[PDB]
Amino acid sequence: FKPDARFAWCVTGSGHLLDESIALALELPRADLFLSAAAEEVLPLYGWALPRLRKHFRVFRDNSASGVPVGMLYHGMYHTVVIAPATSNTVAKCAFGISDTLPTNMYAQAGKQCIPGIVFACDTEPTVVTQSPNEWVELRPRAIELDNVERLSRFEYTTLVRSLDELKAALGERLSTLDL
Amino acid sequence: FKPDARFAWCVTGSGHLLDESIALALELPRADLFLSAAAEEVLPLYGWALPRLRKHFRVFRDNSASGVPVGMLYHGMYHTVVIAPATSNTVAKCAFGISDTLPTNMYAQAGKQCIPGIVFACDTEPTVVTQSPNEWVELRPRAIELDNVERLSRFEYTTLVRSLDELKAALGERLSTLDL
Amino acid sequence: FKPDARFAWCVTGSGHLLDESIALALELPRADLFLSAAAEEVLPLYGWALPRLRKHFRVFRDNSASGVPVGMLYHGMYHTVVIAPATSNTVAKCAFGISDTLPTNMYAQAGKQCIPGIVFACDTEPTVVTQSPNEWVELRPRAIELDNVERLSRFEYTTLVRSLDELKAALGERLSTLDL
Amino acid sequence: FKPDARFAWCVTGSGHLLDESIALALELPRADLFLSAAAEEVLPLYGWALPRLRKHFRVFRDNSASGVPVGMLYHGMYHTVVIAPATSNTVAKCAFGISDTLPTNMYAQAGKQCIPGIVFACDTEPTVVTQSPNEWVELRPRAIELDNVERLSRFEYTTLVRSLDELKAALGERLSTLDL
Amino acid sequence: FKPDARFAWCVTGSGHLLDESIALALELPRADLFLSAAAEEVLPLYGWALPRLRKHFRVFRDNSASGVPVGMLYHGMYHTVVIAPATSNTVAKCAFGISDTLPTNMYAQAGKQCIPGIVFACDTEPTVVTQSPNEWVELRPRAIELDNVERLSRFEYTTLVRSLDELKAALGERLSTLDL
Amino acid sequence: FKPDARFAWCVTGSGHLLDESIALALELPRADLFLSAAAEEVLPLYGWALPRLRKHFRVFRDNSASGVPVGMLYHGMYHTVVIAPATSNTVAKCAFGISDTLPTNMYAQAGKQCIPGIVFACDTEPTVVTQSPNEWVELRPRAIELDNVERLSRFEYTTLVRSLDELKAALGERLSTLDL
Ligand SMILES: Cc1cc2nc3c(=O)[nH]c(=O)nc-3n(C[C@H](O)[C@H](O)[C@H](O)COP(=O)(O)O)c2cc1C
Ligand SMILES: Cc1cc2nc3c(=O)[nH]c(=O)nc-3n(C[C@H](O)[C@H](O)[C@H](O)COP(=O)(O)O)c2cc1C
Ligand SMILES: Cc1cc2nc3c(=O)[nH]c(=O)nc-3n(C[C@H](O)[C@H](O)[C@H](O)COP(=O)(O)O)c2cc1C
Ligand SMILES: Cc1cc2nc3c(=O)[nH]c(=O)nc-3n(C[C@H](O)[C@H](O)[C@H](O)COP(=O)(O)O)c2cc1C
Ligand SMILES: Cc1cc2nc3c(=O)[nH]c(=O)nc-3n(C[C@H](O)[C@H](O)[C@H](O)COP(=O)(O)O)c2cc1C
Ligand SMILES: Cc1cc2nc3c(=O)[nH]c(=O)nc-3n(C[C@H](O)[C@H](O)[C@H](O)COP(=O)(O)O)c2cc1C
Ligand SMILES: Cc1cc2nc3c(=O)[nH]c(=O)nc-3n(C[C@H](O)[C@H](O)[C@H](O)COP(=O)(O)O)c2cc1C
Ligand SMILES: Cc1cc2nc3c(=O)[nH]c(=O)nc-3n(C[C@H](O)[C@H](O)[C@H](O)COP(=O)(O)O)c2cc1C
Ligand SMILES: Cc1cc2nc3c(=O)[nH]c(=O)nc-3n(C[C@H](O)[C@H](O)[C@H](O)COP(=O)(O)O)c2cc1C
Ligand SMILES: Cc1cc2nc3c(=O)[nH]c(=O)nc-3n(C[C@H](O)[C@H](O)[C@H](O)COP(=O)(O)O)c2cc1C
Ligand SMILES: Cc1cc2nc3c(=O)[nH]c(=O)nc-3n(C[C@H](O)[C@H](O)[C@H](O)COP(=O)(O)O)c2cc1C
Ligand SMILES: Cc1cc2nc3c(=O)[nH]c(=O)nc-3n(C[C@H](O)[C@H](O)[C@H](O)COP(=O)(O)O)c2cc1C
Repeated sequence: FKPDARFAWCVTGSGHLLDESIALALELPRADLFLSAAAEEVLPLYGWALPRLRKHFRVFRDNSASGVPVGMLYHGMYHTVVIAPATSNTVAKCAFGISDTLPTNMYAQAGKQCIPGIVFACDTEPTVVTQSPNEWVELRPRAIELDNVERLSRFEYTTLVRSLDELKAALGERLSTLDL
Repeated sequence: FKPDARFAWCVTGSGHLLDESIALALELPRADLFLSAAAEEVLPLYGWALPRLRKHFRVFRDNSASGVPVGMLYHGMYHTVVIAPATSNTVAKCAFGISDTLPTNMYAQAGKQCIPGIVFACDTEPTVVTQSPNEWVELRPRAIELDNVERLSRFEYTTLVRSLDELKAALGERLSTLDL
Repeated sequence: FKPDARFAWCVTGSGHLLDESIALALELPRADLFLSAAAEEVLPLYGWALPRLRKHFRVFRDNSASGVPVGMLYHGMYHTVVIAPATSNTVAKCAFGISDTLPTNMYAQAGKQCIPGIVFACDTEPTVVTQSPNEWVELRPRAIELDNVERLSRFEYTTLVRSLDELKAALGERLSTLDL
Repeated sequence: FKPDARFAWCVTGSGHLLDESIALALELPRADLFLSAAAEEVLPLYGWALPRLRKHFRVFRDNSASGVPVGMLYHGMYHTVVIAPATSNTVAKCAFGISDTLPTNMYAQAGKQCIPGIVFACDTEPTVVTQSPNEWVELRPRAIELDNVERLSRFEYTTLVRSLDELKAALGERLSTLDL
Repeated sequence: FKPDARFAWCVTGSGHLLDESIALALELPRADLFLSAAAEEVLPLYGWALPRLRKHFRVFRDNSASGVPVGMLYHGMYHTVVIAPATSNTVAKCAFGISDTLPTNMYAQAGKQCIPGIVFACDTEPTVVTQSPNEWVELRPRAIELDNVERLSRFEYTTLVRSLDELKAALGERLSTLDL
Repeated sequence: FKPDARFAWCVTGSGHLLDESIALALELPRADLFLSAAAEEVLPLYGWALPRLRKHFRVFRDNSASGVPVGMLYHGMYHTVVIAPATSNTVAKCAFGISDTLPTNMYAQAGKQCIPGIVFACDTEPTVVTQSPNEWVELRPRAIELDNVERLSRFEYTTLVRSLDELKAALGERLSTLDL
């Protein structure tokens, strides 16, 4: 990798722990953001519109079908790919080798080049989504979500994490490895 | 249970997600706190000294060897027992039927009376503990921690949860069941 | 054993059949009582405060972390160890080789010296606890209680009994063996 | 670890080979002692009262329920945890992930942080305890003691040793690794 | 069942826990007694002669070969059949479908009509029978007694209980079911 | 055996725990020493030259190819054979039925006559041998040593012990059996 290589932090269209995920990315020494089309829609709804993101990050939008920004991986510009948060959709696509979004292309190309990937899968446990003070909706991962997490966790050069704490740990191990 | 039955929320000597756990307890309609001896030492270190807790809760300290406050379970005063956060130590004791602290006695007696228990086990995944801005310690659960979580998760009338989100979901299901 | 060796009768913090257990101990030719910390709290609630016990027995309280009174086993002063009643907690500790109370230390040290132990396990069957004339609570042993009884029943030099009648029988066999 | 990191040598309430264990600790370049409550009672009976220990060691007593001194592990102050001698009780607690004493908390926290532990289990073989010149008591480990030693010996980052000689060897290997 | 349906409490010729069994029957809201021929002989020997029983109960003697009083089951007069205490003899007869006494006919006819039966089997554990202050006889259940208890415990609409405590629990569950 | 029968204590050319082994032999009521050729060379190096040994013991040197002193076993002069310490070499020879030294002949002939043998095998665990204050050598038993210990431990009339404590226990049991 180049001496000043960076984290490639991909964001998908997940509202789940989105703010906390960006908060962690903010703590990293050098990271650029790579968005899916859905992320670009979802991020403004949770406090992270593009103009705010660009105060802190270089931000690459998903505006090509071929995933043109992934070409930077060939130039040693990114030492690690992160997907956080990862929608169930993106976990499914990664697990089956589908790459038709910027984050799934970044992940697949990283793997082909033996670049470490860290994937924060957010559908491993039940959760609660509230609308009013005394009304809420419980979400429960389905068999397919759980199976896809298991599938992806077995991938080469991939650390699948299931919580913010574990994401922090994976990032910390990567930083230690890179002597950063 | 009595018409005005409450949550029995037990706290153990865990700094891990302690503040967020108390925050959830604060949201419940009626809950009393039951501390281990270690909790009484640890809680003040993280912003929850007894005088602050007592502004919001009835608080029972672990000051008897026999677990005298557990007698209230026999009077239909508590419809649910929670342990959150639960130290690895308390998960181990619960898993093997040891009850020599107020929280482990509350849990065991609940089970014998078929009162639902919800246990927030905090040692299921790696995590990071920081001391200085650029120095930190990674913790990793051992086989025994993982095995004990598996053991306890199989207990009658017990919902073992592994995250704050899942704890919220379990609490929400309980509230729905009780029509609260 | 010394010519005038005695029964070492350990009491734990169990209200269950406590009065009947002490009644049986009273019938034995020479027995001393060894209490857990919880027993010292529970016994007065059921008619057996320390001053009443001391009219009939030498009574050893659990007031050392190391279980100092157990040293008397090394001097041939006790030919038999009894635990009656035994809490689920003490059955669990005995079953896993934990000895951090006077009764569990007495039991473990007895075993290491091949001194017969008799353990009255009180959580083998459902029971009823009453509060008012027409209101009561049913207790039901959990899998862990049943499993721990099975575990402990297999121990060397150990007779696990599940009723007062069977405790009487075990005591009677011991008396016959000792020609008392 | 810090440049001047030390051995964390835990002592439990075992009279067995206690004097020889302290003798070995005395030979180590830098070691602090961490006592259980039972150790504090037992040590004076065998020639090692606290004032004598403190001529040679920093000594931490077990005077908190939460195991406050273990916090020093997070600061890289101890490169190794030793438990020697280890009572059957402490071996049992370690084997099942119970940590409610200073030594068992030191051991568990070491493991979670991948700090090497060395445990001198003293109940692996029959032994003789004498009272008078021509009278003595044979002790024999029970199945549960032997099983617990086997269990603990399989733990991550743990070297279970069964003799003083093997403890010396383990310490020597650790010193060689640390280039001390 | 009729609105004022009763317990049909059968007594067999067992001296074992007979007084305590009648004591429990006395606590039930509405119960009639149904005796075997042997019960009629044994009951007076233990404090419960027919005239004393009839101060508290309607009492049906076993004075017909066909078990004429069992006809009352067809009229919805009894919501539950109890046998307590049950001799080994009556447990054996029930287990093999033999009905040639009033209690065994009550039990079999209850089963055919899907009326719940509760059977207190008294030969599951060793016990002691005393004659003089320092002389006694130990009884031990044989394989056939243990096997027959296992057999009967599997019967439809049957709760086999092995202690007074468990009998109380079964009765309590029945009362709760019947909203009594 | 003769009324004044003795222990036949064999010594091999082991420096390991040699001084402590002789110390135990000194405590026995009546024991004679039987040396291998290697023992006669090694003993003076560790404080036990023949003239010192002969102040306390009758000492038989290995100065015949046929093991002439073993003839005393035929005359009921020795009730027990001990080998302590036993070199790996002597454990190997005993395990395979080789008897071409005084100790291995004493052991084999004892076995053929059903005379109890106690063998202190010293190669069951790693150990440390020091030369200078800060330099030492670790020894580790090989598979063949461990296998041979297992083999010999299965021999008729043989108690294989792996520590000084266990040797003391075996000797104590023998003394108790012989009412000495
Ligand atoms: C269309 C939509 C889909 C969502 N899907 C998920 C999901 O798959 N998993 C999840 O944990 N939360 C999901 N959420 C919840 C958001 O991530 C987040 O919690 C936020 O509070 C949304 O609030 P709201 O759905 O009530 O409008 C979803 C929200 C929306 C609007
Ligand atoms: C406000 C909002 C919040 C959402 N949150 C989630 C979520 O937390 N997890 C999830 O799997 N999908 C969530 N979705 C649905 C995804 O955006 C949707 O599946 C999309 O196709 C994901 O595409 P992507 O994986 O390429 O980013 C959300 C949708 C909306 C509109
Ligand atoms: C003695 C001690 C034990 C701890 N044990 C754990 C643990 O088992 N699991 C965990 O997630 N955090 C553990 N922590 C971390 C605290 O829960 C919490 O994260 C806090 O930040 C402690 O900061 P500090 O250890 O650096 O002093 C422990 C902290 C201390 C002092
Ligand atoms: C400041 C501090 C923080 C701690 N945090 C944790 C923790 O997050 N998880 C854990 O298993 N133990 C933690 N410990 C250790 C426990 O307090 C210790 O094991 C204690 O025996 C637990 O007892 P309890 O389960 O009855 O509450 C901590 C200790 C201290 C002093
Ligand atoms: C805190 C507490 C725990 C008890 N635990 C048990 C138990 O595990 N098993 C049991 O048979 N009885 C148990 N009991 C019941 C007492 O042993 C005894 O039956 C007595 O009647 C207690 O009355 P009470 O609980 O209504 O106050 C418990 C009672 C209390 C107060
Ligand atoms: C009034 C009272 C009665 C209790 N009765 C029982 C009981 O019958 N059985 C039981 O397992 N625990 C019972 N407990 C709970 C035990 O006292 C508790 O588990 C304690 O930790 C036991 O410690 P020990 O085994 O060392 O004596 C009771 C507690 C109280 C306050
Ligand atoms: C209460 C007590 C418990 C003991 N437990 C053990 C033990 O579990 N294992 C052991 O090898 N020695 C044990 N010992 C023996 C001491 O560790 C030590 O050998 C010392 O000589 C004790 O002498 P004494 O028991 O005759 O008073 C115990 C001694 C006492 C007093
Ligand atoms: C004088 C004395 C010596 C003891 N020696 C031993 C011993 O050698 N081994 C052992 O397992 N227990 C021994 N015990 C019993 C332990 O001290 C007891 O089990 C205690 O609960 C251990 O607690 P700990 O493991 O936290 O230190 C001894 C007790 C006394 C009073
Ligand atoms: C003929 C006879 C048979 C008995 N059978 C039993 C029995 O099978 N099981 C039992 O627990 N007790 C049995 N007992 C004991 C009585 O139920 C009861 O305990 C009473 O104390 C009888 O005293 P006794 O036999 O010494 O005369 C029997 C007693 C007698 C006389
Ligand atoms: C005084 C006395 C007490 C008895 N106690 C018992 C007993 O406790 N258990 C038992 O199985 N048989 C006992 N028997 C024997 C039974 O009465 C005998 O087996 C009889 O045939 C039982 O008939 P039944 O089951 O129809 O009532 C006792 C007999 C007598 C005379
Ligand atoms: C030739 C020789 C062989 C030895 N073999 C062993 C052995 O097989 N096992 C052992 O525990 N010690 C062995 N030792 C060590 C001695 O038994 C003893 O520990 C003593 O301290 C020897 O010191 P030194 O070897 O440094 O000269 C041996 C020593 C020597 C000189
Ligand atoms: C000073 C010295 C110490 C020795 N210590 C040991 C020892 O501790 N264990 C061992 O297996 N061999 C040891 N040996 C090697 C044995 O003496 C050697 O294998 C010899 O052949 C043993 O013969 P033996 O079994 O008939 O006595 C030592 C040798 C020397 C010179």
